[PDB]
Amino acid sequence: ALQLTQSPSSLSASVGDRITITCRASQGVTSALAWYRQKPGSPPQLLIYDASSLESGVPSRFSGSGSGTEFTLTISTLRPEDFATYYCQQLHFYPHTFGGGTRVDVRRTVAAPSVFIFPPSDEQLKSGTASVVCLLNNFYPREAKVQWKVDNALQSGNSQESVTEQDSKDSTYSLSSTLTLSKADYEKHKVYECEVTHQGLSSPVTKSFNRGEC
Amino acid sequence: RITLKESGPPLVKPTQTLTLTCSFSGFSLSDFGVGVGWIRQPPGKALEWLAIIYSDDDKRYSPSLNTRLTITKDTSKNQVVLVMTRVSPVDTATYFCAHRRGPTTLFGVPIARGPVNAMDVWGQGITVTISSTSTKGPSVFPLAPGAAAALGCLVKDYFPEPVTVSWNSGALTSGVHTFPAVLQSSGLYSLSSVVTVPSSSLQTYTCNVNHKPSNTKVDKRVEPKSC
Amino acid sequence: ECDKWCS
Repeated sequence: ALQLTQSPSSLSASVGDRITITCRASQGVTSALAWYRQKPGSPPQLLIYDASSLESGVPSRFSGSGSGTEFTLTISTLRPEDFATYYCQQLHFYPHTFGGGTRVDVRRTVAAPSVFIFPPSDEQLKSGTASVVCLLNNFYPREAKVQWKVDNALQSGNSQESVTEQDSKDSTYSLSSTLTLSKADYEKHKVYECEVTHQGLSSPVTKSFNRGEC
Repeated sequence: RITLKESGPPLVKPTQTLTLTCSFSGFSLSDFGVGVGWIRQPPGKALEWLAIIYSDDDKRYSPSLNTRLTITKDTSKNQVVLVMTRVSPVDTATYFCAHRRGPTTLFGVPIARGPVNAMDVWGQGITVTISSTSTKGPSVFPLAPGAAAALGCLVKDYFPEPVTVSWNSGALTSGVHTFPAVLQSSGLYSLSSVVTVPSSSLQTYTCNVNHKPSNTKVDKRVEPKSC
Repeated sequence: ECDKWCS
């Protein structure tokens, strides 16, 4: 079906800035496009309907323009409540698609993550499972990539990660990634590595340990 | 003033049928051209359109979910119901219903269609978790180690959410990061809580974990191993 | 197909 691509997917800014988010459709949607702002924990809120009409009760710093395949939302003077995720929605064709969203967060200086790797506890091992956790602490911007390697084999499909919300004092994020293996598989290898790529790191940093080394 | 609110079960098991109700006030589903739609949002993901129904009773569904969705209205009760069959874990999401305006009319004559291009009022959303797990308390394991040191606790295999974690009975707050739990393929949640301290403080560190649902409290003191 | 309010 019809594709709606938002740009950028993520954007950093400060109070008082002017930002503009754009949304492009794969086929023309005339003026049937709406913009929403969604704050964490709340439902999306309508800002602009029919590509450019200002929704009632919505502050005038919000503006929408465009028609056909290209639309833009601009917030002229960013206020603290605007740090949020914005979505565009097309209503010309069924299904009524939403774009992928664009996260707007507090800009601050690039900060590389402090990385730490934790081996599984002997207590967990006795239960038959092995969790290897990697921590990326206080970094910025939000995008980071974690790659698990076991005896140099690239791992895939056996890890999960979660990211904290932007810190209200730091403006940094932290990320936890868990590699999970059976105790048996765990025992069949030695070098457990967490490889981290991030804008603040000149090149990828790797933190690792050799299993059973005492 | 238009308001909508979603209701239904917070927990549902795979293969089961999920029935969600949207009760609203401020408009009638008999008003001209009005619509009520459903949109969902898996945790951390984008909004996904599901279906919509209008007062003249036309219905439309997401093509990807068409076979599992039924939307219906009960005009006299001011409710719209969405029934999803055969749910699976990927259906865990927050589900929202929303109002869609019909064209503006002048002396009962449609003169403006621009107002239909948006879903203008939304309900708070209802969180639905799809898992075959029964209530279960977490196993708590230690996570042990600019020149900052890190340690923590891995709160593993519990259900359902939530769990609370604090450090040193609430006295340790700076440098603490408790991550959002991930729903494992097993249907149980898992989360880590860590804390960063000056590589010298290694002071004592104990995580206090509490999963109300299963009556499971655990305090786990964590230290820099090696005996 | 086209939205309800096309044409």
